[PDB]
Amino acid sequence: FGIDMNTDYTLEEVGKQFDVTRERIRQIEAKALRKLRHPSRSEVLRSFLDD
Amino acid sequence: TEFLKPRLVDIEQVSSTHAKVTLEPLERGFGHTLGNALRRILLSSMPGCAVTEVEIDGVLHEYSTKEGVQEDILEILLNLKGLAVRVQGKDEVILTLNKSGIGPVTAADITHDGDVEIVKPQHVICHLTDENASISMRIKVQRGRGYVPASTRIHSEEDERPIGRLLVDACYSPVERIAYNVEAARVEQRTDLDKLVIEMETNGTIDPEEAIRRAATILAEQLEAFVDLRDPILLRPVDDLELTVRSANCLKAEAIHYIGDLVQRTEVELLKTPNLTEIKDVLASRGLSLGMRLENWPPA
Amino acid sequence: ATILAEQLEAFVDFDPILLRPVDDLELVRSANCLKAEAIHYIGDLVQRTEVELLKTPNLGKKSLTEIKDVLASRGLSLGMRLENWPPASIADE
Amino acid sequence: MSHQKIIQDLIAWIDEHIDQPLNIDVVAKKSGYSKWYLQRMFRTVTHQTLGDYIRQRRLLLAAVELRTTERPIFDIAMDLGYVSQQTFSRVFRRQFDRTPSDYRHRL
Repeated sequence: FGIDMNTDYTLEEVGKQFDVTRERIRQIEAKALRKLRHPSRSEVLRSFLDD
Repeated sequence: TEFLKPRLVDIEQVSSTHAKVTLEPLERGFGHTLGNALRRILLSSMPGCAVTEVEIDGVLHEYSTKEGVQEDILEILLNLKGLAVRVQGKDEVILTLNKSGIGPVTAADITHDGDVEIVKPQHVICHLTDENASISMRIKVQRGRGYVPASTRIHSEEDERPIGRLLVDACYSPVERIAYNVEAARVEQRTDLDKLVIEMETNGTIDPEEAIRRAATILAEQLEAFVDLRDPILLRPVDDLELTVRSANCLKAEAIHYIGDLVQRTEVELLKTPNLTEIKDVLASRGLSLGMRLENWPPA
Repeated sequence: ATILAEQLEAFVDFDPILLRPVDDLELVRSANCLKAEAIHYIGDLVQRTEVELLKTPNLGKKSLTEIKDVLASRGLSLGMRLENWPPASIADE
Repeated sequence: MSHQKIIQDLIAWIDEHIDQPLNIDVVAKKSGYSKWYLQRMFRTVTHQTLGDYIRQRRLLLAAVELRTTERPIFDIAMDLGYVSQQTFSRVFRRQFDRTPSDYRHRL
């Protein structure tokens, strides 16, 4: 997503250095949501969603 | 001591607007005590019934004009402040008014109620001029003391009224203007004794006898300060635990909404579902257990 | 201010040893006979009912003087939900 | 729970309510056992009598409660296990070869 550094990436561009998986690395993100959607912990970021 | 307690004596009621009340006995200086201290109380805190919310059909706002009426519409609301109406029991009465043809809509054009006593029905409210002029208003009458403007009601109530409800400020205070004097009262052995006349002039709606009976009621209660006095866990839902994908496939198959609904069941009431050590690991950490019975649930 | 008013009368006319097992509370017949029902502490003592916890073969009709007098000073009830009872430490003697 | 723990609690049970009119049958309600299971297990460990055990110390604590205070003997019978003084003095002469009256006079 381009956080904390400069070069925006692709899903393959993570795989050059880390791991060349394609749809588990696509499913990383899907449960990256399901562990971080959580709108009572993310209520602080829901005060950002009503911007 | 040689004190002397007063009596209410005289109601020399000169008019329905103009009155006089004598008072005796009073000692030296206590004329200026009870001639003055009523007057400041009397001019403010008398509860009366006064017009608040005049509303006409077919007139959107106070800056509109209606035909067949000779007057501008804000001015008619300024006419409707001067209304003396004696209401007895309740605090809210919705009068209604109709008229047709040429002829001034005066204060004698209301469909009256039982505890409603208009004092002054001869007062002019309007002047209809056309033949097809037929005004119709839906006035709220209230009962209060003190002063309320229009803008005070606005912020204090966020609830939104329908359009066309044209307000008028609340001139409640049904006293107009008083004066008083200090003369001598003729009691034989105490020749210093002094009398007090309190002329009261106001509008209607008030018997001037009860005006002071309530006025001492105001004062004699503010001396009573002087004659005496010198679980968050329970409401926490299901997804906070980062719980296992197999058992969240089961707790959503066992139809439990809150954790208070889960401990409403016991550990036995979970074992029949396919696909206990995990809950015995995590409940012992953050201050929970299983097997705990809840009553007076739910509290919404 | 009385006298002005008398003129008007014709005109108005957590605890530290509660984090501590039953062997260290200055008592001894309320200590040795609770841990043999898998309650080694005051914790499940307050939820469980004294018609069965006393019916187990370690307590009985004289233990209520050493539970209800505890629940007088500590306020807990019969069946109560505990806010944060267990730490990481579990031990015995 | 093994059985050597229970007699450790059974002797942690007894020495606190001796001034009470206590008996074996209330121990069996508190220990949950029957009235007969107390008396078999005391012989594997102590090889003495547990029926007379709660009766031995009502002499031994009346060997200091009479010795220190000015209490007469005829209230010791009604509370500490008996009905009259003619039996309380006899158990002493089998235990420690003495009469109760000349037990205090020996400084």
